Amino acid sequence: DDKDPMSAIKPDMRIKLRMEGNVNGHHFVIDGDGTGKPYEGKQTMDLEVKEGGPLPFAFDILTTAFNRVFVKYPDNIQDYFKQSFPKGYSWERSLTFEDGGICNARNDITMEGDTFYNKVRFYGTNFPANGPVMQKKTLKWEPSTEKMYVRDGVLTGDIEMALLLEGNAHYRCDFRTTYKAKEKGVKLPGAHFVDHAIEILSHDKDYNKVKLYEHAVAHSG
Repeated sequence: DDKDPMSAIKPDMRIKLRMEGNVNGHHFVIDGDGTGKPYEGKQTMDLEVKEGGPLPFAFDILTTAFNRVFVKYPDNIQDYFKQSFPKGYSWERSLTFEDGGICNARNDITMEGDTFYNKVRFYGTNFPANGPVMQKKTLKWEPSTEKMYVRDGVLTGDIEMALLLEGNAHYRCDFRTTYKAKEKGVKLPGAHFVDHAIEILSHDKDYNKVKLYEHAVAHSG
């Protein structure tokens, strides 16, 4: 062990992002600019809708597609994401909501110097016209625990999410993310959990500009 552990992943990195896709036929393009500390499991991002604004659907369904490199991994758990760089990795995610709405998100994450670049694509469909997503009745994603494990040789993360709605109601969704490193020799980690909390710090009236924050910590049992 004579190599620099932070030779690729610096304690303070920048994040550049561009999201492209549509939800129920409404195309949009959102840019992302923020920083974060990977070893502390924190990241902040200033978002701006460049096309398709104002979004006719809830902005909360997109926040989780706006990088597990910002996870505070203990020394007894293999960090599959921090060992994915400088080359990077990518993930594919499916979001299955309780009223039939289904989304497919993916992000190709590369590293150029001190900046994380993200090529995000978000495609949602089957959302009911009177549902809380199209009617914009959501408030926040509840903090929740993602479970990491190896499924058929690929690092998989399932979690049961929940969106707080207006009127003391909840709107649940089931996530399934597959994380693949571009170097196919990166050692897969063991089964562990990732407690995370995502929230919108500030936003304008039409959600054209959003300041997003996320905090995540990894642990086992």
